Amino acid sequence: MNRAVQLLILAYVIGWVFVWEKGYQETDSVVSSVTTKVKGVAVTNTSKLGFRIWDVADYVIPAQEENSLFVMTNVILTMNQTQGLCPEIPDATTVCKSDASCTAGSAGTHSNGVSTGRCVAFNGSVKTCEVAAWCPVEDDTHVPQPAFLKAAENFTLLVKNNIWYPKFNFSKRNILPNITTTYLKSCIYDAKTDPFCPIFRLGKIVENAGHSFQDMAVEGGIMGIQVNWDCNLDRAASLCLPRYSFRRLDTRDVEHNVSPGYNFRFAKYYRDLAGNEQRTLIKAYGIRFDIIVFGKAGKFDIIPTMINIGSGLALLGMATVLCDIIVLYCM
Amino acid sequence: MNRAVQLLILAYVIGWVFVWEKGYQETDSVVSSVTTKVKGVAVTNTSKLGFRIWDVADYVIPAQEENSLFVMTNVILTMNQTQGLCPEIPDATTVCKSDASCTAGSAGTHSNGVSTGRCVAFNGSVKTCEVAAWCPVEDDTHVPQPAFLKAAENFTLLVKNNIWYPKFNFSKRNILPNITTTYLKSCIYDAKTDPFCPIFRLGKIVENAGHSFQDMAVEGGIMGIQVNWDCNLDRAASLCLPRYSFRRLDTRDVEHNVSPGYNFRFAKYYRDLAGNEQRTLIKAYGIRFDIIVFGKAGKFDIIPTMINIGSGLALLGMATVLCDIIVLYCM
Amino acid sequence: MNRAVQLLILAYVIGWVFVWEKGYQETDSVVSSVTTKVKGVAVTNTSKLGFRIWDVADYVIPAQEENSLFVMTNVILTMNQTQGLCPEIPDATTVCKSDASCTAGSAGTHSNGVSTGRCVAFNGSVKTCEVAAWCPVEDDTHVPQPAFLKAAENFTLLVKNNIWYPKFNFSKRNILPNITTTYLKSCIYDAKTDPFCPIFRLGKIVENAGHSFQDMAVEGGIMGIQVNWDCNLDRAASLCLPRYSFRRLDTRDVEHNVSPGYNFRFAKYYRDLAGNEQRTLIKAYGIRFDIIVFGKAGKFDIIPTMINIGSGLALLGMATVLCDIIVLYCM
Ligand SMILES: *[C@@H]1O[C@H](CO)[C@@H](O[C@@H]2O[C@H](CO)[C@@H](O[C@@H]3O[C@H](CO)[C@@H](O)[C@H](O)[C@@H]3O)[C@H](O)[C@H]2NC(C)=O)[C@H](O)[C@H]1NC(C)=O
Ligand SMILES: *[C@@H]1O[C@H](CO)[C@@H](O[C@@H]2O[C@H](CO)[C@@H](O[C@@H]3O[C@H](CO)[C@@H](O)[C@H](O)[C@@H]3O)[C@H](O)[C@H]2NC(C)=O)[C@H](O)[C@H]1NC(C)=O
Ligand SMILES: *[C@@H]1O[C@H](CO)[C@@H](O[C@@H]2O[C@H](CO)[C@@H](O[C@@H]3O[C@H](CO)[C@@H](O)[C@H](O)[C@@H]3O)[C@H](O)[C@H]2NC(C)=O)[C@H](O)[C@H]1NC(C)=O
Ligand SMILES: Nc1ncnc2c1ncn2[C@@H]1O[C@H](COP(=O)(O)OP(=O)(O)OP(=O)(O)O)[C@@H](O)[C@H]1O
Ligand SMILES: Nc1ncnc2c1ncn2[C@@H]1O[C@H](COP(=O)(O)OP(=O)(O)OP(=O)(O)O)[C@@H](O)[C@H]1O
Ligand SMILES: Nc1ncnc2c1ncn2[C@@H]1O[C@H](COP(=O)(O)OP(=O)(O)OP(=O)(O)O)[C@@H](O)[C@H]1O
Ligand SMILES: *[C@@H]1O[C@H](CO)[C@@H](O[C@@H]2O[C@H](CO)[C@@H](O)[C@H](O)[C@H]2NC(C)=O)[C@H](O)[C@H]1NC(C)=O
Ligand SMILES: *[C@@H]1O[C@H](CO)[C@@H](O[C@@H]2O[C@H](CO)[C@@H](O)[C@H](O)[C@H]2NC(C)=O)[C@H](O)[C@H]1NC(C)=O
Ligand SMILES: *[C@@H]1O[C@H](CO)[C@@H](O[C@@H]2O[C@H](CO)[C@@H](O)[C@H](O)[C@H]2NC(C)=O)[C@H](O)[C@H]1NC(C)=O
Ligand SMILES: *[C@@H]1O[C@H](CO)[C@@H](O[C@@H]2O[C@H](CO)[C@@H](O)[C@H](O)[C@H]2NC(C)=O)[C@H](O)[C@H]1NC(C)=O
Ligand SMILES: *[C@@H]1O[C@H](CO)[C@@H](O[C@@H]2O[C@H](CO)[C@@H](O)[C@H](O)[C@H]2NC(C)=O)[C@H](O)[C@H]1NC(C)=O
Ligand SMILES: *[C@@H]1O[C@H](CO)[C@@H](O[C@@H]2O[C@H](CO)[C@@H](O)[C@H](O)[C@H]2NC(C)=O)[C@H](O)[C@H]1NC(C)=O
Ligand SMILES: *[C@@H]1O[C@H](CO)[C@@H](O)[C@H](O)[C@H]1NC(C)=O
Ligand SMILES: *[C@@H]1O[C@H](CO)[C@@H](O)[C@H](O)[C@H]1NC(C)=O
Ligand SMILES: *[C@@H]1O[C@H](CO)[C@@H](O)[C@H](O)[C@H]1NC(C)=O
Ligand SMILES: *[C@@H]1O[C@H](CO)[C@@H](O)[C@H](O)[C@H]1NC(C)=O
Ligand SMILES: *[C@@H]1O[C@H](CO)[C@@H](O)[C@H](O)[C@H]1NC(C)=O
Ligand SMILES: *[C@@H]1O[C@H](CO)[C@@H](O)[C@H](O)[C@H]1NC(C)=O
Ligand SMILES: *[C@@H]1O[C@H](CO)[C@@H](O)[C@H](O)[C@H]1NC(C)=O
Ligand SMILES: *[C@@H]1O[C@H](CO)[C@@H](O)[C@H](O)[C@H]1NC(C)=O
Ligand SMILES: *[C@@H]1O[C@H](CO)[C@@H](O)[C@H](O)[C@H]1NC(C)=O
Ligand SMILES: [Mg+2]
Ligand SMILES: [Mg+2]
Ligand SMILES: [Mg+2]
Repeated sequence: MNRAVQLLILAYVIGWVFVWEKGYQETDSVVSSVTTKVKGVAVTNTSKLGFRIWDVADYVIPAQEENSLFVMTNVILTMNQTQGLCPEIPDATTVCKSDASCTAGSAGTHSNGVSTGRCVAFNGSVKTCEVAAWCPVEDDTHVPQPAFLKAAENFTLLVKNNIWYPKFNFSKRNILPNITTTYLKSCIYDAKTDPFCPIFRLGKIVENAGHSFQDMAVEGGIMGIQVNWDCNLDRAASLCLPRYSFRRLDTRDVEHNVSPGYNFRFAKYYRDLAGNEQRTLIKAYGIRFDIIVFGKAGKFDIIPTMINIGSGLALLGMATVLCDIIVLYCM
Repeated sequence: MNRAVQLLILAYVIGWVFVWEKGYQETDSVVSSVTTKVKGVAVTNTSKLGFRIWDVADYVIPAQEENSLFVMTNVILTMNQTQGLCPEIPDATTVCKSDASCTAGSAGTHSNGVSTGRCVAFNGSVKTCEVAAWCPVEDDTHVPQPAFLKAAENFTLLVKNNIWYPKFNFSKRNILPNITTTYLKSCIYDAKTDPFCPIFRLGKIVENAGHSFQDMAVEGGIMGIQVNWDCNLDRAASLCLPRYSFRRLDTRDVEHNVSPGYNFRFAKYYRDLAGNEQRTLIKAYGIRFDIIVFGKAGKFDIIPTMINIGSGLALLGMATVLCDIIVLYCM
Repeated sequence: MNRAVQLLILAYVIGWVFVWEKGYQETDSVVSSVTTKVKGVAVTNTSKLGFRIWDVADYVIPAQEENSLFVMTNVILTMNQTQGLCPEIPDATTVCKSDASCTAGSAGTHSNGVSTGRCVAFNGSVKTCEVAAWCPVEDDTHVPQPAFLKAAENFTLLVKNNIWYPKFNFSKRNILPNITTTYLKSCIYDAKTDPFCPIFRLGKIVENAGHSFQDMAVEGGIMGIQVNWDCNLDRAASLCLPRYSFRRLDTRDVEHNVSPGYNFRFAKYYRDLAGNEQRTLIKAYGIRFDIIVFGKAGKFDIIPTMINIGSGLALLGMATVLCDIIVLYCM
């Protein structure tokens, strides 16, 4: 029976290690560079803003990032803001009846300005505390619904991924060598029809993750594009191909709805004829697209092979002899 | 005694491996997304700049980043810069007595413009070489002390961290489900009183790292916020909690004081009525806050358990039999 | 012979493990922070743009990044763009003979505006479809050659790298303590003469990677600066030194030339006296410099040493006894 036992061990070393686990290969991780470009135009003709055009230079903030990009889907605008004194937005906290309620220097965390201790009139019927800030102050109580830039559902995104394995002298990109300019000009990614077109539609990205673009566009969120490289360098180089998957990354609270979506504030600065600073305040809601790249390569190397061989041999002998010892003890 | 030896080995496999090392669990790394928001307003009434307001759109450059943010604490401003010809800032190098000293095209690395080979008068008493640049040139010899935006010590920062373990289908955020909006509106992190409030005060961040905010605010630096997730997925999901620690990341030289702090330059561009380009040059000193997230999860899996079991068995037999061989040789 | 065999095993444990592999050391990975600064000025006197000055605030977009930076080398400018109606750039697709060819709402992915269904005259001889966009539309058919900002070859880049090993309480930077301000003011990196000056010239960076800066500057690309830390903490702290290498990261297609270089679009916004929005559209070509830091440290620890010792002992006995068993079977 010893011979039988030793054989099973031989099976383990040959089938599970060298074949199943490819113990004959050396492994390495990937170094990746990602660049993105978005195309699409949105047109709005609201009464307050008039006729507006939104192109790539308008809704992508900033122009370029690393492994990420942000696309604006909803917006609140405050134009003609100047440094001075103004009343606050009326609420349960800022409403005052006299100067006694207001305290000078009450610069809280949520106050967009520094209170001057004076109770001034926001309009004819309400009176609020006066602050020193950019005036008039922003009113963000009514987020637009549906999204202001809901046409972003039909925008397209090109992902250019350059991967490099420093150990094996192997580099390539996700734009395959058999892709032409004519094909790249009019291709949209699909898992079945165009699995290697590197151009994705944003609405399709959100839908493939199991969500709805129009629901997510009102307040924003985080979407994760996962690129996977599983290349065996013993094969041809044309068989090292990427795989794409999508997942929503921001966790949503439905019991309390604490801190939903994703937004930030930025401004565009101007000057008048007199030289005074002026600005437009922009509260931007939108979706951030993170590109996550995983990849490992394998190439045949003699060292790992030999190491495993020795281990298997040792293992076999030890086991067989262990079995022999146990058999005599049982006898 | 063989029985005794085999027993000790049994102890090793049961106590150190399965229990202490949790060999019965499969492990995975974390995928994290970090978003930040800063609140706070600073007011200055200097003579040169007049009355100014600094809000989040003014001192955070750029509006949003990935795993990082920059807050301005000190500033030098050069307003009304136009492209043309101007003298350099007087020093030991730019001061000239005649056009012979100046050489045309002497565009060095530290020259903010290209020298035209002419010696012009900086003012009535000093004469410096003429350059072609944005004029007038910046004078950064006197860094303001104390910091211009020293009120940034009292600003607050919200950190939103979304973590995902791809292997186990587990995702959550650092804003716990038992945190409400009322609590989040007025909470400040403290290791003892509020260990899970995700809002930190910048001065407290710098102080908890063993430093002083006012000293660091004059020239800037790098501060590292470390988030640690140590979650055992066999337990309840509410026990996967983050831990926060802080450390200053920029190494300071005190023997020579070579390249201290952290600063960069950026500009705001304007136009006049005639269409000529005009700009304000801004040299910004401040602190960069890097968010570093570490996390590993563990969940029970049968494979690792069995593997360890086999190893322990093998080990035991081999050892016991090794001891038996050694005993006979000693005899 | 048993004694001989056991001896060879002793050699393995002593020479390959403890000495060659340093099994007596505990290992750790690095946490790195990278900051960059670029110096250099370019002057152009083209007929369309007039006299222009390009300083660090003009060609670095954005002002600061994380582990990366972008330097502009070529540019196409479209000034005085306003929202309205204008014809498209003539080509094989936009040229129309009547309003029947144009379809209203034909907002494609490659259309910079939304077609209004009208065929208007681009100039006296050609007629193209009308779109609603920022007008006039950009004409990017003729990329300037040689590069507009080809003087960027002589710009210099300072890399400040702060590394930290959390396990061993060891931190330092790539600006060595024996580097002075006088040396840092006028040093350029060279592998033989100045191997530790942290200031690199961009043209030299591209040349050391095996390429030409002027060829790469017309359309741009990605360049990778690799920093390597190989520190043995048992030695003196002054011997933990960085090593620099360079590699081009963007893969180029020469058979089809699909998606070459690297570029993006951004705008500068202005207002007129009447309050209408106006902008300058900028298509920027340039090189992105990615800083990649690898580092592992080793310090003596008793645990790893003991573990290896035990393994070696076990190994020796098992092997020697395995050989003894095999010998009797052969007999
Ligand atoms: C360029 O080379 C790539 C190879 O990386 C070609 O990809 C191939 O694309 C076709 C069409 O999408 C795939 O066929 C598919 O087969 C599945 C069944 O396996 C079927 O369900 C689909 O409907 C489709 O017929 C093919 O699998 C894929 N090759 C792979 C994945 O290795 C691509 O077509 C080439 N393009 C050109 C223009 O030559
Ligand atoms: C929401 O759930 C968290 C659980 O993750 C609650 O955290 C708990 O907070 C309290 C109060 O800060 C901690 O009590 C502390 O105990 C230490 C001694 O261990 C003491 O020195 C402190 O002064 C304080 O009393 C408690 O340990 C902590 N739970 C943990 C760490 O598991 C939080 O209170 C909950 N919030 C609400 C509003 O229910
Ligand atoms: C500051 O300390 C560093 C040590 O990290 C000094 O680096 C040393 O620089 C010199 C000059 O570049 C190197 O000498 C070189 O030797 C090779 C042969 O090994 C030769 O081919 C070169 O032409 C050059 O002579 C030296 O190896 C290097 N030390 C190392 C690498 O450990 C640096 O010089 C110090 N600076 C000052 C101002 O003291
Ligand atoms: N840096 C900060 N300091 C203190 N509170 C903050 C900070 N950032 C956000 N908050 C508060 O946390 C809550 C949820 O944050 P969130 O930004 O998602 O909501 P929000 O309505 O967009 O916040 P806000 O409009 O006040 O900027 C808000 O009530 C907000 O006031
Ligand atoms: N890209 C660069 N090329 C050459 N020298 C540089 C570069 N960046 C910085 N330096 C020099 O390195 C030294 C230290 O850098 P650091 O930026 O910290 O000081 P600094 O006074 O803020 O620099 P500067 O004001 O000239 O921009 C300075 O003397 C600076 O001139
Ligand atoms: N987001 C996108 N959606 C669709 N097509 C795209 C997108 N980004 C780029 N492309 C197309 O891919 C091709 C190669 O991209 P690339 O940007 O390198 O060339 P380009 O001439 O600079 O592109 P363009 O000038 O149209 O912005 C171009 O024909 C471009 O139109
Ligand atoms: C995105 O594009 C699709 C297709 O171009 C739009 O879907 C069509 O929209 C038109 C009106 O523009 C409707 O008449 C059609 O019934 C829609 N469906 C189809 C199948 O054609 C879609 O509305 C666009 N999304 C936007 C603009 O947000
Ligand atoms: C890693 O791969 C690159 C790409 O093949 C090699 O670059 C070649 O380098 C030689 C000598 O420097 C040149 O003659 C070739 O023209 C280069 N090829 C290309 C495509 O540019 C590089 O040498 C490889 N590295 C090593 C260590 O062999
Ligand atoms: C940050 O805020 C604290 C508390 O609001 C300030 O500390 C107080 O400042 C006032 C003046 O504004 C003094 O009268 C008090 O004596 C200070 N201490 C206390 C305990 O109240 C602090 O000055 C602020 N830091 C700034 C503005 O840089
Ligand atoms: C990973 O976890 C998510 C979250 O639980 C799973 O998403 C569910 O998917 C099913 C089918 O697609 C839906 O019916 C549920 O509504 C989803 N849940 C939520 C909360 O959105 C996802 O299926 C899991 N992945 C796998 C492979 O099981
Ligand atoms: C980068 O700088 C070098 C040296 O400063 C320039 O090379 C010289 O340029 C001058 C003209 O400015 C020529 O007369 C010399 O013959 C060039 N060579 C040498 C060795 O001096 C180089 O032209 C610059 N590159 C630019 C401006 O793109
Ligand atoms: C890690 O290293 C730092 C730097 O040496 C240590 O910081 C010292 O901390 C003590 C007590 O907090 C201070 O008295 C020293 O002045 C600090 N040194 C410096 C240079 O700032 C830190 O304590 C170390 N960490 C541990 C756990 O020992
Ligand atoms: C925008 O809407 C107004 C109101 O109907 C209309 O008068 C105007 O012509 C529209 N804009 C354009 C560019 O047609
Ligand atoms: C003043 O403003 C508040 C808040 O928007 C509003 O409720 C109130 O009706 C306004 N009063 C008048 C007279 O417009
Ligand atoms: C800047 O200077 C020009 C003249 O050089 C002047 O016309 C303009 O008003 C100035 N701008 C400001 C903001 O003072
Ligand atoms: C700023 O200081 C000046 C000088 O004291 C003062 O006249 C002015 O009123 C101050 N600004 C404001 C908004 O009060
Ligand atoms: C000219 O400027 C230099 C440098 O700031 C200064 O030292 C000198 O006193 C100035 N001369 C006059 C007359 O203002
Ligand atoms: C841009 O054109 C408008 C008229 O369309 C003109 O008033 C303005 O002066 C121009 N701007 C520049 C910078 O030439
Ligand atoms: C730019 O070139 C023109 C044309 O030769 C010249 O008149 C002008 O003086 C040049 N610019 C400068 C600043 O000299
Ligand atoms: C009109 O523009 C097209 C495209 O640039 C050009 O080919 C053509 O010669 C132009 N016609 C006239 C009359 O300028
Ligand atoms: C903003 O308001 C000022 C007066 O406060 C006015 O002079 C200016 O024209 C306004 N700007 C716009 C764009 O309406
Ligand atoms: Mg709000
Ligand atoms: Mg300086
Ligand atoms: Mg084009």
